[PDB]
Amino acid sequence: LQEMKDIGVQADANAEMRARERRDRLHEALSVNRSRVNQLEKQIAFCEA
Repeated sequence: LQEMKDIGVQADANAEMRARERRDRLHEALSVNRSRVNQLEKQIAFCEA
């Protein structure tokens, strides 16, 4: 219990599932946005070349 107080995280079950869901969809959205950026950058390099 002292360890719990030390870590000091509420870690509610609802909170945990919700948190993992949001952060995971954030991860994938990040990846997609970066992929889009990469594609546009490649097209632009193509135009220059």
